[PDB]
Amino acid sequence: PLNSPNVYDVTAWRIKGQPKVTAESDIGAVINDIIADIKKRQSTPETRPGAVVIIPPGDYDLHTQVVVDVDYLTIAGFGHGFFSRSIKDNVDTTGWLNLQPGGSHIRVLTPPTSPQAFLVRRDGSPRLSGIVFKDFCLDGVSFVPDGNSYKNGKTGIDVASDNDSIHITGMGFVYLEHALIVRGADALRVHDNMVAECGNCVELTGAGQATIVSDNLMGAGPEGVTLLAENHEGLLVTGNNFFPRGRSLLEFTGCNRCSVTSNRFQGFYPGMMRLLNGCKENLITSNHFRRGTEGFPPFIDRTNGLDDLYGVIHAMGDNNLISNNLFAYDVPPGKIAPAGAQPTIMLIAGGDGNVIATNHVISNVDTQHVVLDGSATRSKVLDSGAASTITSYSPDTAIRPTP
Amino acid sequence: PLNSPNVYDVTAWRIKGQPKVTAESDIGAVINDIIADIKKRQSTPETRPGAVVIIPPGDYDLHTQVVVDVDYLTIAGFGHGFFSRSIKDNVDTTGWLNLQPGGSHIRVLTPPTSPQAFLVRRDGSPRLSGIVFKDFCLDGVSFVPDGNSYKNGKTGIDVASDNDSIHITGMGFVYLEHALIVRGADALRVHDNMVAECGNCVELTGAGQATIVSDNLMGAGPEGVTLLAENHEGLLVTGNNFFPRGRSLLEFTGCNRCSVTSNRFQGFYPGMMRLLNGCKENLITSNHFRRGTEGFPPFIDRTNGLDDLYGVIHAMGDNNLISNNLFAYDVPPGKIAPAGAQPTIMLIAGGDGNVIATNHVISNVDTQHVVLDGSATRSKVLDSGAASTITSYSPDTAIRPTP
Amino acid sequence: PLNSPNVYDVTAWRIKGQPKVTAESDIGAVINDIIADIKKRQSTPETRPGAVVIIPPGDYDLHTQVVVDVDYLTIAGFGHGFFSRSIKDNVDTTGWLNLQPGGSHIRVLTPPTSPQAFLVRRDGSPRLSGIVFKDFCLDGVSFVPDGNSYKNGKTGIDVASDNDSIHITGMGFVYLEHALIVRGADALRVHDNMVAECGNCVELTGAGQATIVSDNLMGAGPEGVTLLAENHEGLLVTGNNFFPRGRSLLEFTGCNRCSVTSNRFQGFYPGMMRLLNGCKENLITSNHFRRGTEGFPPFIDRTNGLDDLYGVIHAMGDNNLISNNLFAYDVPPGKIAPAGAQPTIMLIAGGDGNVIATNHVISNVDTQHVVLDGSATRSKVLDSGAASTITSYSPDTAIRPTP
Ligand SMILES: OC[C@H]1O[C@@](CO)(OC[C@@]2(OC[C@@]3(OC[C@@]4(O[C@H]5O[C@H](CO)[C@@H](O)[C@H](O)[C@H]5O)O[C@H](CO)[C@@H](O)[C@@H]4O)O[C@H](CO)[C@@H](O)[C@@H]3O)O[C@H](CO)[C@@H](O)[C@@H]2O)[C@@H](O)[C@@H]1O
Ligand SMILES: OC[C@H]1O[C@@](CO)(OC[C@@]2(OC[C@@]3(OC[C@@]4(O[C@H]5O[C@H](CO)[C@@H](O)[C@H](O)[C@H]5O)O[C@H](CO)[C@@H](O)[C@@H]4O)O[C@H](CO)[C@@H](O)[C@@H]3O)O[C@H](CO)[C@@H](O)[C@@H]2O)[C@@H](O)[C@@H]1O
Ligand SMILES: OC[C@H]1O[C@@](CO)(OC[C@@]2(OC[C@@]3(OC[C@@]4(O[C@H]5O[C@H](CO)[C@@H](O)[C@H](O)[C@H]5O)O[C@H](CO)[C@@H](O)[C@@H]4O)O[C@H](CO)[C@@H](O)[C@@H]3O)O[C@H](CO)[C@@H](O)[C@@H]2O)[C@@H](O)[C@@H]1O
Ligand SMILES: OC[C@H]1O[C@@](CO)(OC[C@@]2(OC[C@@]3(OC[C@@]4(O[C@H]5O[C@H](CO)[C@@H](O)[C@H](O)[C@H]5O)O[C@H](CO)[C@@H](O)[C@@H]4O)O[C@H](CO)[C@@H](O)[C@@H]3O)O[C@H](CO)[C@@H](O)[C@@H]2O)[C@@H](O)[C@@H]1O
Ligand SMILES: OC[C@H]1O[C@@](CO)(OC[C@@]2(OC[C@@]3(OC[C@@]4(O[C@H]5O[C@H](CO)[C@@H](O)[C@H](O)[C@H]5O)O[C@H](CO)[C@@H](O)[C@@H]4O)O[C@H](CO)[C@@H](O)[C@@H]3O)O[C@H](CO)[C@@H](O)[C@@H]2O)[C@@H](O)[C@@H]1O
Ligand SMILES: OC[C@H]1O[C@@](CO)(OC[C@@]2(OC[C@@]3(OC[C@@]4(O[C@H]5O[C@H](CO)[C@@H](O)[C@H](O)[C@H]5O)O[C@H](CO)[C@@H](O)[C@@H]4O)O[C@H](CO)[C@@H](O)[C@@H]3O)O[C@H](CO)[C@@H](O)[C@@H]2O)[C@@H](O)[C@@H]1O
Ligand SMILES: OC[C@H]1O[C@@](CO)(OC[C@@]2(OC[C@@]3(O[C@H]4O[C@H](CO)[C@@H](O)[C@H](O)[C@H]4O)O[C@H](CO)[C@@H](O)[C@@H]3O)O[C@H](CO)[C@@H](O)[C@@H]2O)[C@@H](O)[C@@H]1O
Repeated sequence: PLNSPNVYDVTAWRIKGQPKVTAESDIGAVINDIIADIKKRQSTPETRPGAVVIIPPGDYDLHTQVVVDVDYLTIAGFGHGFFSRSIKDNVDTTGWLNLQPGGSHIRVLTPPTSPQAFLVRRDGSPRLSGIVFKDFCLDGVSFVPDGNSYKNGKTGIDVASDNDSIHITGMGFVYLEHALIVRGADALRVHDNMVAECGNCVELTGAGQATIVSDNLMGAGPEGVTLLAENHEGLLVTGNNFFPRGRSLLEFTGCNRCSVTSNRFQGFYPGMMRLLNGCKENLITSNHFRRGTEGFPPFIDRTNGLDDLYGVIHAMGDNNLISNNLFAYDVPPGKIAPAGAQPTIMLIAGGDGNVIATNHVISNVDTQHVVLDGSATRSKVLDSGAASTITSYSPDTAIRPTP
Repeated sequence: PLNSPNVYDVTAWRIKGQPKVTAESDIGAVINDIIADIKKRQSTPETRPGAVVIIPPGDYDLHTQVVVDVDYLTIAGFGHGFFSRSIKDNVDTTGWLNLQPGGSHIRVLTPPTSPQAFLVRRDGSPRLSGIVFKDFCLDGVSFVPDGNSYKNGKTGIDVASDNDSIHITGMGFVYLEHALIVRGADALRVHDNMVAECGNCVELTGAGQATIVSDNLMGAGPEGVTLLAENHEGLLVTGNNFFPRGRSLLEFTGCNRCSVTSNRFQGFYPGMMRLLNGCKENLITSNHFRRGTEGFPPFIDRTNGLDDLYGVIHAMGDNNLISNNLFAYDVPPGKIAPAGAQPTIMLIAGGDGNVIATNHVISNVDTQHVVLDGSATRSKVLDSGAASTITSYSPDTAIRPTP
Repeated sequence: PLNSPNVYDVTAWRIKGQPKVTAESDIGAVINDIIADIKKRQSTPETRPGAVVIIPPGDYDLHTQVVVDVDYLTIAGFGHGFFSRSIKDNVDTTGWLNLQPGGSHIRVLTPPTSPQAFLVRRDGSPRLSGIVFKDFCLDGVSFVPDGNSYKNGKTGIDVASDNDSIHITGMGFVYLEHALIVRGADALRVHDNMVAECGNCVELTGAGQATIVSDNLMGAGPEGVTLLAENHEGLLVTGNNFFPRGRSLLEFTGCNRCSVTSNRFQGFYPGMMRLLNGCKENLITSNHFRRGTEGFPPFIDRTNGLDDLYGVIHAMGDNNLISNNLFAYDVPPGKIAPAGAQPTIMLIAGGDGNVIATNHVISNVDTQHVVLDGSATRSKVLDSGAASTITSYSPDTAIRPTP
């Protein structure tokens, strides 16, 4: 294709001894054989620049899990190929000109014994570095036992060992229980992807540093996360459009000194944003939050099991700045839990020194813009509603009502 | 080029029955023939993954409108090829080493009755999904009757059918009356494009959902729009650099629960930002606004017909938050209209519950930072200027002057 | 590879009469020969659409400086190939599977008399236009006399003449004294790059207009700048993750009407953000600032020579809005300079009309959240700390303490 042995076309690669295996029959087997060829040629720590695996547009079955254990592997297609399998699965499709996702289309047909399509893992040293996934489609094909479960035990990309400077861009993920998992992410960029109709979209697990999640379209399922970060420092979440129907849109546990700025959040359940287990010194600013109710009939009675006192934002931690956000709450009074409750927009569930400043709230019913738990200390609430919209169970909250 | 029938090189493709037609002579005919080949091979609703059309760098004439009616079509070049035809058309080009745009360079030479270079449209179902335009140049070549009219009736890309997950990235648009139009956009991304010296840059028409317009350079002409959205819900506009000389830089009509955050706006006329016809619950925050005067001699006496009482931001609708913006106004007193008037920076033209908070204004003349129309109800103006810079003709506006 | 003479593969291109000069031995010489071939074929101002130079993954030595003097040259690899040479140089690498960066990997081995790998420069008109550098790695290989000096006199990309619509995206820069310098930038985009372990990351010198620096990961060295801009107008800095250890993370000199919004800033020294020499009318909003101390043993005793009274933000100029930011200051008393001093978070060193509004500061010791020099005029401090945390030596500062 190019005059370099480090450029692979999955549609041109023949597996020695298995002449019937094609990218169409098992792209997993073809890419593992390509990686074996890389490891054969690149055999010292000063001769391992990696390679690019090109996936032309087409339909490819993946039966065999790909183990990515080399630095600077690029897996690159020519399109994210996103298609709403959720709408297809729930309407009359008579006369429809297309019935599945496309582009550089990998159908994830992994067994339960190796359920991640791409397992990015190296035992040993150093951190896996500079791996790129871009411009292709990972499709779990079906949920179990029906299209509305958001369950199938399949993962698109699982990075399971400490990693540096990974770049996930221009991807499409659809109908995976877990689209993308990255554990121990250092200097990760999840940028300009379509991650929708997955049980869970992006899970940043274990710990992380200096990460950017930007310019993504994401929608998850009601038992799953849209974006989750665990023990991240300096994660920046910006320019994302998060839409239903994750249990949450943004969930941090033990994340400190992170920034969630300039995003759009639309959810159908309480607890769209959760800062859990002592999140400290986070900036939650310049975001648009819309709490609505489900319009799509197959999900109308589906819930994340939380009531409207949980908060649109539910925060437990110290010295977070929740500022300069707009909250638009519109839930029919008969869909509010418990019956006759004032919904909570921002709940300070616990912690010291949290500051809520310049937030504009619109609701169709009487709401508490801010509730602060009895355990909250040295809280500040400025210009985020009339006195009558701010509930401090804590005796020491300083409150400036909107004039 | 690759071992897939779904990868096309426009410079290698021969049209059966028209053997002398090349990408150089009519790339539109070549791409139409390629799309016919895709539809011949991809002949069932479960065998349509689409294809990539590759445009090497070069000068290509497009005479025949391309009709894109297949899902997951990627059209990709290797460069946006942007060149200022505006400077070229208006100065002495003696000894100039280049006189036109380049990269993957499509000269748009469409007939007046089929003027859009790319018409993206399908009659039937489902929505066209996952189409990608990237990394090429669409050039309208000339404006008529002269280079400064911003008129030629040509469009770069016109999406005229309901669409899902379209991605427009790394493009160059120049000297088109309309660069990009997208009707009924759902989960659209207009990302990291150069759209400049077009009459109109980006028109998001009809209605839309869950769209991101991010990281673009845009500049339009005095009778057209830079970014227009009509009846959008959850549109996120972030990281854009909007420069002159559109009639407006951002124009929303009937848009609700949208966000315009972390952009740079430079305009030479009033009405740089317009929220029109009852826009509700939009966040307008963390933007830099610069109102100046035309410095390029060919356009010095051009106007958009609006006076300085119209506003840098003109807002008509309910419950918008306009916060944490900087406005730098510098217009020679002789060019301010009406004669001797104080320019208006933010005009609330009408609507209920709008909040203006924490805005810094600089002006070379005495200005009203905020004017509220008499018809505005339950408005708040916080820390957006001294009492002498806020005019509320509405009697129920709550004003906290900057201390 | 494709049926166009404007598509070059550096691994396929042979220099006629120099068969020993390959991409591997001197990719500089190869690309210079490709540019001579472009110039020979594209011989008139109406036949210069430019070309693409494709860099497959591999290890390539660059001994000869590349002179880019043609419009619409795209130089494109398949991977940024980033690897921490800094960690590699300072820890036990026994059993390490990789010891250097990779991807589309250019080892910069330039002579001291032509030290920039890529010099983008043209004498004559018009401005160089539409040049693209994407998806490859520029590696300076070593700092001298040891890995921790940040010194080698090498530059990755130096744009030395006036330019329009340049695009730098998906790049990796490592172990260069200067990664990227762009003089006289007009409509430049530095987007989604990895620029780390360089003495200086991005220097926007001379003057500039309408530029975007977005979605980058950047880390410099203690004598150098992360992002520098000189006399820029309408620069937008957004979505970036700036980490240590530059002298500063953002340094503006004489920049006016620019915007720094929705970024993450982590530094180990005072003066993380500097608005120097009369910066006017800039927006600094919705940013996360973290001032910490060096944790990586090899750099523990390194400093940028400034004391803790300099400021996390140091501003000298008029009418800047510094609002809606979070500052997390944690420096052990034994590392504060001078010993026993009260650190300053935001210093207004001078100028007229600066506004500081809605800033949340956390500090491990008592700090002055805001200090205004005696020379400051018409300053506003709103909701950026209790009265005991704001010090105005200027008599005309209006202060509203946080309630
Ligand atoms: O909530 C987001 C979440 O839901 C998913 C599906 O599980 O996305 C659903 C989506 O639309 C829901 C909505 O419409 C469904 C509908 O169709 C669409 O197709 C139309 C025809 O061209 C488009 O014009 C329209 O814009 C599309 O939304 O399906 C039926 C026909 O197939 C129509 O009756 C519907 O219009 O359902 C309610 C019904 O009132 C509407 O408000 C929605 O448009 O959700 C968003 C909008 O809420 C949209 O992007 C999706 O299509 C999943 O992808 C997400 O995770
Ligand atoms: O003094 C700063 C100094 O200490 C270091 C670590 O030695 O960092 C601590 C840190 O937090 C200080 C902070 O919280 C302390 C602590 O508080 C929890 O318990 C309180 C019960 O009294 C609750 O009120 C509070 O909500 C809980 O978070 O938090 C730690 C758990 O992470 C526990 O070790 C403590 O018990 O002190 C006050 C409360 O007293 C809070 O406002 C702070 O969060 O200091 C910085 C803030 O300056 C913060 O990042 C750290 O976690 C060291 O690095 C510092 O130099
Ligand atoms: O307002 C943006 C809008 O206008 C367009 C043109 O229709 O962009 C023009 C632009 O600059 C206007 C400005 O400069 C014009 C001038 O400078 C250009 O050319 C020089 C040499 O080729 C370059 O060195 C310089 O950087 C260019 O800007 O062009 C003429 C001929 O070269 C010179 O006489 C000018 O100096 O006009 C005045 C000076 O007359 C300056 O204040 C301007 O810079 O607008 C922006 C800056 O305002 C800049 O990026 C553009 O070049 C169009 O592209 C936009 O939609
Ligand atoms: O009570 C909420 C409940 O109603 C639903 C629709 O059944 O949504 C309405 C909505 O808006 C409420 C809001 O505006 C009402 C209305 O106002 C227009 O007319 C007024 C009188 O001339 C003007 O003062 C105002 O500026 C106009 O916008 O808007 C409707 C059309 O969109 C008209 O039919 C109404 O007359 O009520 C007050 C004004 O009384 C405004 O602040 C509101 O915008 O409710 C939500 C906000 O809570 C908003 O998104 C909706 O448009 C239903 O969905 C809700 O549960
Ligand atoms: O309406 C604001 C608008 O007016 C201008 C003048 O057209 O500013 C008026 C304003 O400032 C006056 C002031 O400006 C300093 C000046 O130079 C600074 O910047 C240079 C780099 O760009 C440095 O080399 C120099 O050392 C700096 O002092 O700023 C301009 C360029 O930005 C230069 O033209 C100026 O020389 O002049 C005095 C010095 O005499 C300074 O203290 C001021 O900063 O006037 C009021 C104060 O009365 C102030 O609020 C305004 O900024 C224009 O620059 C503005 O955009
Ligand atoms: O400050 C940024 C600046 O420093 C550079 C190096 O010059 O980046 C360093 C970095 O980490 C510093 C840190 O840990 C380094 C350390 O750990 C890494 O490796 C571990 C697995 O081997 C990972 O689990 C961990 O996440 C990595 O940070 O490297 C050594 C070898 O592994 C270990 O001894 C270290 O623990 O140093 C202190 C402790 O010494 C920790 O607090 C830090 O994580 O900083 C960035 C994050 O901004 C991270 O990616 C780097 O590894 C340079 O690249 C930057 O300009
Ligand atoms: O499933 C809902 C039932 O569970 C309870 C707990 O037995 O509600 C849990 C719930 O709301 C609790 C709530 O109240 C607590 O704190 C108050 C102030 O400190 C105190 O007076 C209450 O006695 C105590 O229960 O939390 C907030 C205050 O933080 C308040 O608004 C709530 O009433 O926990 C979630 C919040 O974290 C809510 O979604 C949920 O309702 C019982 O009350 C429910 O019937």
